[PDB]
Amino acid sequence: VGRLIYTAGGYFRQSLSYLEAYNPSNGSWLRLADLQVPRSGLAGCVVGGLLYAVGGRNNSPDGNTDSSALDCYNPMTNQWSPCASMSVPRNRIGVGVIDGHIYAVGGSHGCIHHSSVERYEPERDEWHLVAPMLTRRIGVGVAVLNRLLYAVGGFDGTNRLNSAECYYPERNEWRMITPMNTIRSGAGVCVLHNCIYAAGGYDGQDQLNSVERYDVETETWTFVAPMRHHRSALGITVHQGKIYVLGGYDGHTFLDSVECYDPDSDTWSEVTRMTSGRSGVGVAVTMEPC
Ligand SMILES: Cc1cc(C)c(C)c(S(=O)(=O)Nc2ccc(N3CC[C@H](C(=O)O)C3)c3ccccc23)c1C
Repeated sequence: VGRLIYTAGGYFRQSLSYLEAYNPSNGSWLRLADLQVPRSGLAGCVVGGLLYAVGGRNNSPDGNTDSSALDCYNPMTNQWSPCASMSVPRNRIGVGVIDGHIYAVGGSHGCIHHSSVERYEPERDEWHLVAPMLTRRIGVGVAVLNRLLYAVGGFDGTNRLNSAECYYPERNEWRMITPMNTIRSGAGVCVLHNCIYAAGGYDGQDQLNSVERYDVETETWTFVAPMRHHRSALGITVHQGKIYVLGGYDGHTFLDSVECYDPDSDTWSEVTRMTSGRSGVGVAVTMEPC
């Protein structure tokens, strides 16, 4: 359910199919069952000890193709299993989980930028569209806090976004929440305690290192200790009350750089480095493969 940091897919010269797990308890990396198709700018989530890869795109030399797929990886069997496909392909996707259901936010398909949202029901192996986001959003940040889905930043088609909105599943509607202090396309969005962190990204001109959090109670975005490196198209996850950023693009290189955020000590620290440097990775935390 939650023990190893899994890094699914990514990109470096082409869309990677790598599935490496990191043990923060001994700094080790474990290469596992490669993804059936390589994918990049996909989402990674965990539902009931099972790891899911949602969306992305296969930027290959033989031709680039956005994904509608939702694969499943099992730490016990160390196997990938193709599950029910989402109505649409969604590259630079956003995913969150509310009450054991995967929500698939925005993402792009060819020139189209999606405003749409779809909900996977693992018990039935079905995908059903729900009300769409108020804005079209790619490279969107998605986080669930208090059984509410939040879509942070992204790119509408014309503008890079600082805006964010919340989804209330019962009413099946989206309302805008306080906008960020910074414009963030290709952010790294997660939830730690009661705050929603939006780290790095691209403000239209440069890769960001700034990390700002949204406090739900107070409804205000606030800056915190910046990251060591500037990153857009980065991996983010929370493990044992510490935010972990994974790779991404700095403006010059596709980083191998993995940083941990101690919110208690308000500090970012170089924790390891992924085998290969890469961007657009899918990242989730679940049980070891034993
Ligand atoms: C540098 C770069 C160039 C190429 C050719 C590709 C293919 C990749 S990628 O695989 O990682 N995909 C992604 C490219 C660009 C992204 N955002 C970030 C900022 C950028 C913008 O508004 O300018 C759009 C992404 C966001 C989330 C996930 C994957 C993203 C990368 C990062």
